[PDB]
Amino acid sequence: PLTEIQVESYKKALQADVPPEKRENVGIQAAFKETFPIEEGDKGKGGLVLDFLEYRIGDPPFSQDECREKDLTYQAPLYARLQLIHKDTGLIKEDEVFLGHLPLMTEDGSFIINGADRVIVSQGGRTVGELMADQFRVGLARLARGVRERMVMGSPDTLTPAKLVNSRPLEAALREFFSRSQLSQF
Amino acid sequence: VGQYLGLETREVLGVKRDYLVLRYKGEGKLYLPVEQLP
Repeated sequence: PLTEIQVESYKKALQADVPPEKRENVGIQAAFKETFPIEEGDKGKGGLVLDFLEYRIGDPPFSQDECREKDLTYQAPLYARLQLIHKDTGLIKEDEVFLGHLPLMTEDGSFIINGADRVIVSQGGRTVGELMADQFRVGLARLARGVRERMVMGSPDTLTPAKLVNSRPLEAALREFFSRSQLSQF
Repeated sequence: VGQYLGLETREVLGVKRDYLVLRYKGEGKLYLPVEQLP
């Protein structure tokens, strides 16, 4: 079939119930591990290194049934464990940072968005799982950029992972991917 | 208000360093190296 190929695909792109160190270099994981670390040396001593440790996918607050009746979106929240290294001092600053809500894929390919049963057709040759992961990379690449900028024009001492990170660019990129998803006819 | 959450042997910048691990109430988990004075 396709749904079964497609479902698993997305399901491996998120690795959502896989313990962080049993996680393969795929989809988001790659996206994150590849796009991070963001360093600004540039000041002779230090500036900062911001490294990625892990990501957490929340578990769904509403079930598919609840979601289709109560007209809600079927999505888990995404968090990233970020860490700011002052090499000027050695000081480290950890933080779980909120990166937005990921839609979960129900058993038949469809997503549930605000009660509605919506599908991302692959037209094709790059499955739904890698289609998302690809667009995820772009967002992150933009988010990776708000940080590089703030580091340059903030006081390192008052900077912290949560302040450097702006999720908007990541979300804008997701909204657009899941925005042009279509309604299902089963 | 800083809460002292003990010492910890973390490896960063490619290798070990111990830090004094503090959670400032308000939230950050601050890791402060033993090599420094304060």
